[PDB]
Amino acid sequence: DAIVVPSFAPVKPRLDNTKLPLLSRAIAEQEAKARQADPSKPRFIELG
Amino acid sequence: SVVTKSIVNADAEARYLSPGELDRIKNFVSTGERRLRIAQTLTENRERIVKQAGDQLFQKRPDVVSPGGNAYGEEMTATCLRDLDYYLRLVTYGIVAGDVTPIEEIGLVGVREMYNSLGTPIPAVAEGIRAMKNVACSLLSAEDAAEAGSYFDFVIGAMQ
Repeated sequence: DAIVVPSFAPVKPRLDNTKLPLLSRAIAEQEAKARQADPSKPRFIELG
Repeated sequence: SVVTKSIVNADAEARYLSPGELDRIKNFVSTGERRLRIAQTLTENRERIVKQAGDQLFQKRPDVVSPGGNAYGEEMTATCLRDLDYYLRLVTYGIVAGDVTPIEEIGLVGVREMYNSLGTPIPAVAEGIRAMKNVACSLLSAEDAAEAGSYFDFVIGAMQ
């Protein structure tokens, strides 16, 4: 009386992205470049 | 220009333009619009830049504008500022071309002959062009100011 294929269970992935190598490089770059000086702008010493 | 310099060196080899040289042409042609903008800003404020350079140059070197100097009297002072204006025009040409060959051709070949014949002090001219560099760079954005500094720097380096 049992159902061999009851239903297909969703799975929560163990490996969280934005820790994966490519995004991690990119996240580092966007953060660090934002904190650094900005090209093509008149005022840059004013910004915190 | 970048195009003519690359073509001339390739002509020395007689080879058709190398892939790297063609890529250089691609880069220059692609960034041409930004170059046009830099030249446009400098020529739009050409009057202010030139006059401020005159003020600063005379202040660093009062002896050129003192009595017994080349720039004594309104007419002589005006001719000195006209020379500064000519070199600013040359700098805009060089920015647009992307190479310093136009600046060299029009104004820098034989400048020592011309200026000492006129009696004008070449090192003082160099200080004036340095003032032009500072004023123009202040008007320009940081990215634009870096390139314009190079074009001014050839002029001052030749003057020495």
